[PDB]
Amino acid sequence: SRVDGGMSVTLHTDVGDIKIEVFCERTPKTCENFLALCASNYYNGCIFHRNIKGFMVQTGDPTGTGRGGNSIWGKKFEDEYSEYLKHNVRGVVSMANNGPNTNGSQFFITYGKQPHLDMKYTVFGKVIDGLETLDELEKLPVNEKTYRPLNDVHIKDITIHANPFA
Amino acid sequence: XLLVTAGLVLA
Repeated sequence: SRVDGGMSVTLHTDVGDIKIEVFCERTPKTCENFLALCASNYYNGCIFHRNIKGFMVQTGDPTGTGRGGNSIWGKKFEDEYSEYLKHNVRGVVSMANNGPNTNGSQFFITYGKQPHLDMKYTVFGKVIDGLETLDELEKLPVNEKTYRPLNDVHIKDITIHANPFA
Repeated sequence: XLLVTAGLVLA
């Protein structure tokens, strides 16, 4: 009888690595979509187009505008909520959206507790390692009415990790 | 306010 520690990915950014555990047991579709886009190089070259100190940093848009991106299936998909998955700590990873069931590819990472998002945005991950990298991202000189970082900071490429207990 | 949308950014 073996154990499966599940899948996780490491975001290789211009300012460091961020390792994210992906809750594939709870949010299956969100999990497969994230892993698939990650493997297709979809996020390679993506910048964090909106960084709000104390709130969250958002990315996942190839176009870099703020209204781009889509799912591996090429069509927005349903939300996946769980009463045990909440924006209660610094480092939760969730899917941005424009209302119920409009999940595509954009996602964000919280800089702290953000209870008003619970049950409104699908949380599918958590930063397990590389918290340092999050601090660098937060204290980044940004615009002021757009929060667009002054200097572009990208996600160079992504490493997918398999079951740690294989 | 503090929302995470994709396109129409609101307050």
